[PDB]
Amino acid sequence: SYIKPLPSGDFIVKALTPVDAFNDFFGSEFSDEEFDTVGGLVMSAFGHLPKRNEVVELGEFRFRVLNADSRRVHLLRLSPL
Repeated sequence: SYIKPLPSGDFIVKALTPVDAFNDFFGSEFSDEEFDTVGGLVMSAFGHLPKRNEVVELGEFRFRVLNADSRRVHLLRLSPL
């Protein structure tokens, strides 16, 4: 549902993924008090609505925008650092 494994070892992650769920999958420690969803985590780090192929590094991961529309991020590619 939330994640799709890729054979590179990266993941496609839905922006609506709860941060609690994300930390459980990936071993990260992002704040579930400060953030509700991965897209919120990413949009805060950008400080704007990103376009496809914008990238941010947070924690031990790289987040690359695969899909966003005019309102929100939809899909991120997650790579380990």
